[PDB]
Amino acid sequence: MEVNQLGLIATALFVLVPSVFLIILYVQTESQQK
Amino acid sequence: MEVNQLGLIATALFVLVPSVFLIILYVQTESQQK
Amino acid sequence: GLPWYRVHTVLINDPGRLIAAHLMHTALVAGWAGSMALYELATFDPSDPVLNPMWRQGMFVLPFMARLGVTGSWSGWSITGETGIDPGFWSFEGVALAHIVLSGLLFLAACWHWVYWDLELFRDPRTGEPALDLPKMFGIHLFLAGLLCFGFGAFHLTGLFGPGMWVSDPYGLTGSVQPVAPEWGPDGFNPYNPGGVVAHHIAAGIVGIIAGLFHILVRPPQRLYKALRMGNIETVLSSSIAAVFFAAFVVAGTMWYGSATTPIELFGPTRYQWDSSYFQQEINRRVQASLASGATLEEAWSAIPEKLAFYDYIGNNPAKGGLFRTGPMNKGDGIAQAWKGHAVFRNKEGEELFVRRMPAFFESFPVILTDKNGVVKADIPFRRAESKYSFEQQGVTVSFYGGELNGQTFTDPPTVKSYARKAIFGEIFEFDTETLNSDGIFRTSPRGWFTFAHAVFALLFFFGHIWHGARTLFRDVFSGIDPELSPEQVEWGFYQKVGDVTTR
Amino acid sequence: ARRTWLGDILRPLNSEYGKVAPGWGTTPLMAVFMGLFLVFLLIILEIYNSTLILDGVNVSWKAL
Amino acid sequence: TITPSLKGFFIGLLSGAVVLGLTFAVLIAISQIDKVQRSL
Amino acid sequence: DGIREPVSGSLLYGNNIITGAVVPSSNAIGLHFYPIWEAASLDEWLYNGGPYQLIIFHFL
Amino acid sequence: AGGERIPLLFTVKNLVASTQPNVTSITTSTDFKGEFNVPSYRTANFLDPKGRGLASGYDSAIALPQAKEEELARANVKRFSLTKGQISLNVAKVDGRTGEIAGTFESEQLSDDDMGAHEPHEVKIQGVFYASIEPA
Amino acid sequence: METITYVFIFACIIALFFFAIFFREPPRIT
Amino acid sequence: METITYVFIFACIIALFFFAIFFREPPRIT
Amino acid sequence: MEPNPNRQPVELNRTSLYLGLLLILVLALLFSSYFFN
Ligand code: CLA
Ligand code: CLA
Ligand code: CLA
Ligand code: CLA
Ligand code: CLA
Ligand code: CLA
Ligand SMILES: CCCCCCCCCCCCCCCC(=O)OC[C@H](COP(=O)(O)OC[C@@H](O)CO)OC(=O)CCCCCCCCCCCCCCC
Ligand SMILES: CC1=C(/C=C/C(C)=C/C=C/C(C)=C/C=C/C=C(C)/C=C/C=C(C)/C=C/C2=C(C)CCCC2(C)C)C(C)(C)CCC1
Ligand SMILES: CCCCCCCCCCCCO[C@@H]1O[C@H](CO)[C@@H](O[C@H]2O[C@H](CO)[C@@H](O)[C@H](O)[C@H]2O)[C@H](O)[C@H]1O
Ligand SMILES: CCCCCCCS[C@@H]1O[C@H](CO)[C@@H](O)[C@H](O)[C@H]1O
Ligand SMILES: CCCCCCCS[C@@H]1O[C@H](CO)[C@@H](O)[C@H](O)[C@H]1O
Ligand SMILES: CCCCCCCS[C@@H]1O[C@H](CO)[C@@H](O)[C@H](O)[C@H]1O
Ligand SMILES: [Ca+2]
Ligand SMILES: [Ca+2]
Repeated sequence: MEVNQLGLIATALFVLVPSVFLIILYVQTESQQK
Repeated sequence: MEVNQLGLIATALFVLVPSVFLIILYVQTESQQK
Repeated sequence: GLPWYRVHTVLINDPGRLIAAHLMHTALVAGWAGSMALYELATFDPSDPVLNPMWRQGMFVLPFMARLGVTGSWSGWSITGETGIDPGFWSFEGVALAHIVLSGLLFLAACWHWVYWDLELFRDPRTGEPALDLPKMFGIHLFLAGLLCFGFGAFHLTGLFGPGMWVSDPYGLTGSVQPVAPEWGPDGFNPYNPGGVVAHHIAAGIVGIIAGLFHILVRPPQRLYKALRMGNIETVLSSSIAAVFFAAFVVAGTMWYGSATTPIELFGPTRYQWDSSYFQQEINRRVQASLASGATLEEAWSAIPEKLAFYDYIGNNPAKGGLFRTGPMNKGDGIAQAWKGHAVFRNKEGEELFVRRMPAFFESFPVILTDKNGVVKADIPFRRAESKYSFEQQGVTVSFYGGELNGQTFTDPPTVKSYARKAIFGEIFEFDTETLNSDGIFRTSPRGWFTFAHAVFALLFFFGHIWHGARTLFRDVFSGIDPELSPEQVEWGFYQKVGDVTTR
Repeated sequence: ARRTWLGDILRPLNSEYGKVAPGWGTTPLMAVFMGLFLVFLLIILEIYNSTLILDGVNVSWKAL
Repeated sequence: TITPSLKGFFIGLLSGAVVLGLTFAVLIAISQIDKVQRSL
Repeated sequence: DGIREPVSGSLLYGNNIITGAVVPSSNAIGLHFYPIWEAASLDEWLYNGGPYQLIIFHFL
Repeated sequence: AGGERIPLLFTVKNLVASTQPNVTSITTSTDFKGEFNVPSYRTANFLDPKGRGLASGYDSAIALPQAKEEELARANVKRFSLTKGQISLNVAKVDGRTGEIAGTFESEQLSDDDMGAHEPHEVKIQGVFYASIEPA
Repeated sequence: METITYVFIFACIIALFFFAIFFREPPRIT
Repeated sequence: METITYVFIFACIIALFFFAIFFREPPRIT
Repeated sequence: MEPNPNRQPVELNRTSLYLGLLLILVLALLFSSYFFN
């Protein structure tokens, strides 16, 4: 199918950038003193 | 120029994935009890 | 700790780092402007302002530079089609460079203000607590805004010391940057009168200067200070967001309806010029004037500027696009090359027939031809078995006047029908569809994209206003209501006045 | 906190946090300007909307 | 000159001022007649 | 619709998430019960919309 | 304007140019008009950046060993242009004692076609000229 | 490429379901 | 798109230089 | 430098991680068809 050639990187960064933001924040919460 | 259509996402993920791994590790080190 | 959606509240009691964050936001925005201009210069084709102007090419910041007088490139071209021009430093490239340098300097200032956050200037001299005197800051900044507004109007727009602004004829054929004198009568409030833009900046600027001085010199009334929580910087965020969503709705409106500050040679024509056949009427007027003066039909139509014919084409209507049909208009119908000329359809009796034009609402539209009184005379049928008006039955032909096909007549029904299909879009053009691998599907112009983003952001900023106005007026209960809340204050009959314990 | 040359010059401009005029102060005058401004906005809206039509004011591209 | 629609604009302006003025005049009068009672 | 006009529903046959579907079983079948073992082959079962019936009956 | 570079072989090679009749003396009214040859801007040995040429070089795109050749024929098969140019010389000054004349010229000719790879452009050249005439 | 992308996102969601159920923060009475 | 990519990576490297010099872990004698 | 007293730690608990990843992934599943177009 003749899809948009930027659709793949658009979708990839749409997932990765905010997901990574959340993972950074989660992991540094877990490493805080308990 | 007729470049490889996957060159962009290859380069982006090559940068993003290992950089994110380091950033995660660094930030959760900083947040540990000093 | 702080939830993720509150991380930036660490700035509320830290004026120095708030300034640093504002410097960084400013650096990012100026860096975007420079980057965007460079990307547009790397992709813009300046070779044809007639059939390939900036608004066919997806240019978004180029029209804003042109609106205020930046029209030339260091490489020698201008957006009105000139060669060998010298723009001086303030070419499109020089503007872009200036924004990149500004971005770097703001970045460095942000670093300084983040490190040296603890300035004595930011402390209340009595309490030693961080404190901004927002009422007086408002006066200082309003005075500055008024001076700058006034100077923009009195020096830049007038050409007294500056280039002026983009102005054009009513059909967008001969636009250029010109000095503009202020209009001091009631036509200054006509959105289509550029002199009113000049008068506005002179008059509003002076008013801003006067009101700025008032706000520097006169303290807020105690009753307004308390009611609007003028000691709380979040009240400024609330009312500033409100002013900004008002301004955003205004620029969305003037972009969609058109005004002296949204000219069609920079942003493309409006949807309403298609709705009202604005360009078709002027084309017909010129042709009829040529005929009355003794021109032949070929001469009358050959006198129509291709730029004028091109506005009378629905592929330039900004209400023909799609939300995910991305890029320049040229990616759709193609890069316009030439006017084919005006198509005149006739039936076998020789009556002139007119193709019913497509309204903007319709993604697709049938081919129906009427005589001058609107009586249907031919069409392209769907079902054939009871067809009465087919081009074959009615002997429909098409002759072209002006443009590439001037003097030519077609009688082959498939060829005549193909031209009739194009005539529902208005005037007919030849397009290069190969250079961009154009897909034949209409896209909107910068007029459409600007209007969409700013109406959307305006509506979203209404929520921001509501949210921060609430945070301001309800700061005392941000973490919850009083754990010892008097049930008599919420039950009925205890207090004469709701929520006032002094009322029994 | 850190004093600077520039900070000492600007100090009086950020020294009156919390200072108010008594009572209602200039609120009445402010209300008059607000009302005038509401009428101004209503005028320019109705001109643009063709609800208010003025001699010599042709709200169109044609005759700018 | 005063066009018909400028005259109409003035009629609408006056009408709105009358509605607001009568409304507030009535509310102010009622609020003064029927005051809340507070302990001294 | 049982008129030998097959509708493509799957991703690999040209659909995206918005257009894709498991397509209802053939109008020629009507309300007849069409398990896998009523077809002469999986290829027949697939052409006639066998997956739809297996899925909706197990789902319900 | 915009950066496009136009190379040309500015030339009057094999010029033959004639005056009006009855030039019993050359004066500031004498004019010359004539035609000249414009040979290819590069001569036959010139090799393109992939080593292809006319009288030397490769005859194919050797970095694309199995590409189809018809689409590259215009780049692969070098051609040598030979066209005509025109010039007018307007005498503006004459030293009758020394046989020297000077004036302005205008010439028209085609630009470089890169050995057939693209269409040439039309060029107009204006300038000044000098000539010394002597009996022979 | 599009099919791979759609199935990839779907597969990540199914994996997320698994962690969200079996590796949730356990509810604790305090 | 290629040029953007090359310049982007380069610009990130220059930024990294800035942080690595001016926002380094300060060397400390103990 | 003297420390900034306005700094605060930041947190994202595990449930919020799961909720956020679900939002992102489902938004991606939704908009990806339109990005490919
Ligand atoms: C230093 C001075 C300076 C100058 C001379 C320019 C000049 C330009 N800018 Mg740049 N810019 C600057 C600084 C500057 N900029 C800074 C600091 C930033 C970061 C915020 C930017 C970010 C920027 C962007 C994002 C863009 C530009 C663009 C441009 C071009 C068009 C400008 C335009 O349409 O403005 C329009 C300005 C207005 C409509 C002003 C609105 C004012 C509001 C309504 C005032 C509201 C509050 C006020 C207090 C109310 C009271 C008023 C009182 C008088 C009564 C022009 C070349 C455009 C461009 O072409 O980029 C290549 C563009 O898109 N600039
Ligand atoms: C004689 C001097 C003079 C002259 C000739 C002008 C001329 C102009 N003024 Mg200026 N002005 C002046 C002095 C002057 N002004 C002074 C002294 C002040 C006080 C500082 C102002 C403050 C001012 C403001 C606030 C505005 C103008 C605007 C304008 C433009 C009006 C035409 C237009 O496009 O309206 C278009 C704008 C409107 C018709 C107003 C719309 C009002 C909306 C409907 C209110 C509700 C908004 C709210 C968010 C709800 C939206 C809901 C929606 C989503 C459905 C015109 C350039 C307007 C402008 O900038 O236009 C581009 C404008 O908004 N002027
Ligand atoms: C005001 C903002 C604005 C506007 C009106 C424009 C307008 C334009 N741009 Mg520019 N651009 C901008 C900002 C803007 N741009 C920014 C910030 C960048 C850096 C990314 C660019 C970089 C850029 C490039 C590289 C190009 C353009 C191009 C264009 C043209 C084509 C636009 C298009 O196809 O959009 C398509 C728009 C969409 C598909 C809409 C996206 C909607 C999103 C995905 C919705 C997301 C929803 C969200 C996830 C929901 C969350 C829900 C949750 C809260 C629960 C058009 C003139 C093109 C052009 O022709 O250049 C000459 C082009 O190549 N722009
Ligand atoms: C001048 C504009 C402006 C400013 C300075 C602020 C400032 C603030 N907001 Mg408000 N707000 C605004 C407009 C603004 N807001 C608008 C338009 C909305 C509706 C969308 C809101 C709705 C809102 C809510 C519901 C809340 C705030 C909160 C806050 C505070 C914490 C912000 C934070 O830590 O986010 C951190 C943000 C992130 C870590 C990532 C956000 C990622 C976004 C969603 C996606 C991508 C953003 C992209 C980069 C933006 C480009 C923007 C451009 C297109 C305009 C801070 C005081 C919070 C608060 O009150 O705390 C006490 C809060 O709960 N704001
Ligand atoms: C749903 C609409 C709505 C709501 C619930 C709020 C709520 C609030 N506003 Mg916001 N505001 C709004 C829309 C709204 N606003 C609009 C459209 C603007 C213009 C941009 C503003 C500008 C604004 C400012 C500048 C400030 C507030 C503030 C506030 C807070 C205090 C109450 C207040 O001042 O109300 C204000 C009153 C109204 C919104 C009602 C106005 C009714 C008008 C005058 C009637 C006009 C009739 C009209 C002339 C008829 C002709 C129509 C024409 C088409 C023919 C409260 C959170 C303040 C705050 O944040 O304090 C901390 C504050 O400083 N508001
Ligand atoms: C709880 C487990 C369960 C149930 C209820 C079903 C049910 C069904 N399967 Mg599925 N299946 C299952 C597990 C199950 N399956 C598993 C684990 C696999 C992988 C091996 C499959 C693989 C599979 C395939 C490949 C197909 C089915 C098909 C069917 C349908 C036809 C079945 C049939 O003819 O049985 C007939 C058996 C009987 C009639 C005997 C019934 C004996 C009981 C004791 C008598 C009383 C029944 C009566 C209704 C009482 C009900 C009331 C209450 C007390 C329960 C029916 C919807 C077919 C289908 O989808 O067609 C569209 C089909 O092609 N199944
Ligand atoms: C240009 C570069 C821009 C980069 C931007 C990168 C960041 C942007 C991404 C931000 C994402 C934030 C997500 C936070 C997610 C998150 O943290 O949620 C949980 C969070 C709970 O907060 P609490 O106050 O309990 O605090 C706990 C703290 O640990 C959180 O920090 O609530 C919210 O954040 C409000 C928004 C809820 C939204 C919930 C939606 C979940 C529903 C699932 C929807 C999909 C299924 C639909 C089926 C039909
Ligand atoms: C340092 C320095 C310097 C430099 C600088 C620089 C180089 C800069 C740059 C800058 C830049 C270069 C910047 C950029 C920016 C950008 C931006 C900021 C963007 C953003 C974006 C966005 C935000 C988007 C969004 C979106 C999307 C993505 C999708 C669609 C939708 C929207 C639109 C929303 C100098 C040397 C001068 C000097 C001084 C020092
Ligand atoms: C391409 C996508 C990129 C996305 C990048 C997103 C980056 C987000 C950066 C988050 C930064 C977190 O910032 C981090 O906060 C934690 C607390 O939360 C701080 O940690 C501090 O608080 C904790 C908890 O009391 C103490 O144990 C610790 O000793 C102290 O230093 C770290 O000093 C800081 O480094
Ligand atoms: C960052 C490098 C700055 C280079 C400055 C080059 C100035 S160039 C100079 O500028 C004048 C003012 O615009 C013009 O009027 C003039 O024609 C032009 O030659
Ligand atoms: C018999 C079909 C050919 C007769 C001419 C068709 C109408 S005109 C035709 O339309 C195409 C679509 O816009 C354009 O891309 C192209 O430039 C143009 O030649
Ligand atoms: C920071 C500004 C960098 C300067 C950009 C390059 C010089 S300017 C550049 O030159 C090209 C070739 O002549 C032109 O085609 C193009 O239109 C023009 O923008
Ligand atoms: Ca094609
Ligand atoms: Ca002479």
